[PDB]
Formats: sequence, structure tokens, C-alpha cells
Amino acid sequence: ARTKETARKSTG
Amino acid sequence: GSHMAMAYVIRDEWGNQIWICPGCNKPDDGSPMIGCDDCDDWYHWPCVGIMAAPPEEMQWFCPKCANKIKKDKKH
Ligand SMILES: *NCCc1c[nH]c2ccc(O)cc12
Ligand SMILES: [Zn+2]
Ligand SMILES: [Zn+2]
Repeated sequence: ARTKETARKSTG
Repeated sequence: GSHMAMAYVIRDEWGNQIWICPGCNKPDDGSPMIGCDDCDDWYHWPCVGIMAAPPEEMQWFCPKCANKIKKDKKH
């Protein structure tokens, strides 16, 4: 399972 | 054609590869995507039933590949 969160524009 | 798209990865004005979830048919807007160990592509978490990042060490398959393993009667 590969996971990535590109939410670099969010504080969380 | 036998393919709705040539690849679920398009390009934006920035030239960057914008991923398209083969589930809801929507692009990545900077959210947490999960890559299947079979398809390898990036699917959205909510569409696949994921609410957080699970152990990468553990193998996981999308609702298509996880289904192709379990198998249905033929419906
Ligand atoms: N990436 C961790 C926090 C975050 C930001 N946006 C999200 C959408 C769905 C989800 O499960 C976590 C999350
Ligand atoms: Zn999706
Ligand atoms: Zn898959």
C-alpha cells in the first residue's frame, strides 16, 4: 500500500 | 475505444502530472491518494474506503483488484 497526502496547502 | 482514457494521468498548464482516480473519475486536488499494489495507480481515499494512511508495509488492493482476488459467483 502506497499512500501520499499532497495537502501542502492545509494546516492539517 | 476499449479505453475511456489512455492513462489516468493528465497534464495541467504547469505540465505537472494530474492524477485521475479510476473510481469517481476525478483528478487529485491535493488530497491523500492511495496507490494500489496491483494497479499501482493513485485512487482517492474516500472512494476506496480509506480515512487515513495505513502501514505501507501492509499490502492493499483497490475494490477492483481486492475483488478479483476474492471473486464473485458471476454477477
Ligand atoms: N493527509 C492527512 C490529513 C488529510 C488532509 N485531507 C484529508 C482527506 C482525507 C483524509 O482521510 C485525510 C486527510
Ligand atoms: Zn476518487
Ligand atoms: Zn487495483
